[PDB]
Amino acid sequence: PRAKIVGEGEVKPSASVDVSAFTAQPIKVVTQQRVSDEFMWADADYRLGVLQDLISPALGASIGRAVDLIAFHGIDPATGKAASAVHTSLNKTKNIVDATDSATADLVKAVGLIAGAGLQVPNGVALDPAFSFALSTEVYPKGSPLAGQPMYPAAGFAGLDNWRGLNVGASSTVSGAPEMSPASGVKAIVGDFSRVHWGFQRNFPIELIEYGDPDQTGRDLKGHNEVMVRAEAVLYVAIESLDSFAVVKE
Amino acid sequence: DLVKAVGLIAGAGLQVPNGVALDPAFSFALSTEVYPKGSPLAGQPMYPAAGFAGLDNWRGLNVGASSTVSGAPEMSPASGVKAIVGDFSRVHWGFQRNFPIELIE
Amino acid sequence: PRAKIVGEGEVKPSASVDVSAFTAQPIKVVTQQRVSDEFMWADADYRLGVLQ
Amino acid sequence: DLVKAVGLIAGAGLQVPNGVALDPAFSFALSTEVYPKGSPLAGQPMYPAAGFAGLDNWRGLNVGASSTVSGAPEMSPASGVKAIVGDFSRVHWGFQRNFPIELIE
Repeated sequence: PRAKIVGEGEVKPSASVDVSAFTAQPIKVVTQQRVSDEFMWADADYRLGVLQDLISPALGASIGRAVDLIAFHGIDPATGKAASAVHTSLNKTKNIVDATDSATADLVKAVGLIAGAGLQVPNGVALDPAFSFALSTEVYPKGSPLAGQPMYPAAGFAGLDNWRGLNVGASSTVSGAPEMSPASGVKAIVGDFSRVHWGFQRNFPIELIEYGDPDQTGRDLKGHNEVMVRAEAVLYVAIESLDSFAVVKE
Repeated sequence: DLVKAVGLIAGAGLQVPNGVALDPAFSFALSTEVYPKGSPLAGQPMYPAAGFAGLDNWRGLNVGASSTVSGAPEMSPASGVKAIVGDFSRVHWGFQRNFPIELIE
Repeated sequence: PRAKIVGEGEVKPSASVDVSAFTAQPIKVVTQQRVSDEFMWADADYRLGVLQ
Repeated sequence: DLVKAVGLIAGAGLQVPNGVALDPAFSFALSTEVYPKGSPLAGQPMYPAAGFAGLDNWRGLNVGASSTVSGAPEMSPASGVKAIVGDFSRVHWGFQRNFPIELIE
C-alpha cells in the first residue's frame, strides 16, 4: 500500500487490498498397453523378464513425464495439443530470453529477469538434454584468459548435479520433443520452484487387467486372449505466479 | 557508469561519497558483472563473494537495493534513475513519533 | 508410452510398444603355421624359444 | 597509464621509483582485479585501486590518495593531473615554523 502526506486539517484517506486466489482441479492420468497371452507365456518360460524389468518402469515413468508435461506446457501427452481445464502452464510467461551461443551467459540473464524484478531468487533449473550438454562442456571463449579450459571441471560429458547456487535437473520433458508436434523451442525454465505446488492425491501401482474391455475398442480381453497393463494416477498442478519464472527460447 | 558517477563527485573534491543505492535490476547487473575485455580475468566474476544476491558493501561504500530509487509502482512513469551515489552522512532523517498497527472499530 | 488426461466417465485409451531386433551370424576364424621337424630340433638344441 | 608512467621513470634502468600520489577520481578508475589461485601473490591487489582497505603499499611503492593532486576546488579549470610517480626522496619539504590556532581580538 501507499501512504499519503497529510496536513493537520486534511483528510486521512484509505487504500485497497490486492488479493488473487488461484485454484487447481485434480486430474487423473491413465497409461495402457495391450499385451497378448502368447507373449505372456513367452516371457515366463523363455526367461526374459520383460514385464517387471522393461515394461513396468516405462509406465511408471509415463506418469512422471505426464506431470512435467502438465506443469510446463499444459497439454495431454497423448494428443499433444492443448489440455482443457488446466488454464495456465509454466512456459506461457512474459519473461523470455533470446537464445545465445553461450549457454552460461544466457542462463544468467534468465535468473536476472527474476532477481531484477524483486522476486525471491530462483533455486531451480530444468533444461533440455541438448542445452544440458552444451552447459556442461561450455569451454571459455577464444581470446579470453582461461580459454580452452572447461568452465565446469567435474562435468565430463555428464549433466550437472548442481549449478552456481541453483539446483539443476535435466529431462526431455522441457522441450517435449516426442510429445509435442512442432516442439516449443524452450531450452530451459528457471525459477523459484516453491511457487509451484504439485501433488499425487492418488498414486496406484501397476494394475494388471485380465477381463472386460478397458480400451473400449470393442475387443474384449478374453475373446482375443490378451492381457492389459495399466497405470493410473491422480495429480494436481498449481502455480502461485508467473512473473517468477524465466524461459530460454531458441 | 558507477565509477563515472563517483568520478563526478570526487572530481571537485567534496569528499569521496560513502553511500550507494541501486534499483533491483541494476543491483543484480552489478552483482553479476564481468570484467570487460582488454583486461586479465576477462570472463571471470568481478564480485565472486556474492552470487545472485546484492552486495553488502561495494569498494568501501555501503549499498542498498530497493525498488524505491526508481519508484516503479508508486511513480506513474518510472523515473530514469537506476542508481544514486553520494555522501549519505549529509541526509538527516528520522521518526519523531512512530505508532504500532492500530485497529479502529 | 504417453499418458492421457481423462474425466469422470470419459474413455480411457491405450498406447503401443515399438520393439526391434538384431541378428549376428557366428564366424569361424583360423590360422596355421608350417614348421619343419628339422626346425623344432634346433628349437630345443640351441634353446631358443622360437616355438615356445 | 600507470604502468607506462612508472615505466617512463624506471625504463632507462636509472632512478628507482617509490611513492605514488593518486587522485580520488583516478583511484576508482583502476580495476579491482586480483591474482588467481594458480600463480603466487594469490589474493593480493593487482593495482592501488580504492576498494581495498588499509593499502599503503603496492609493488614496493608507497601509495597515498588526496584531492590535491587533481587541483581540488583550489584550481578552477583543474590541472588535469591524475597521478604522480617518482622517487619522493628527491623532495625536501619542511615546516620552518608552525604556529597553532590564534584568536585576534
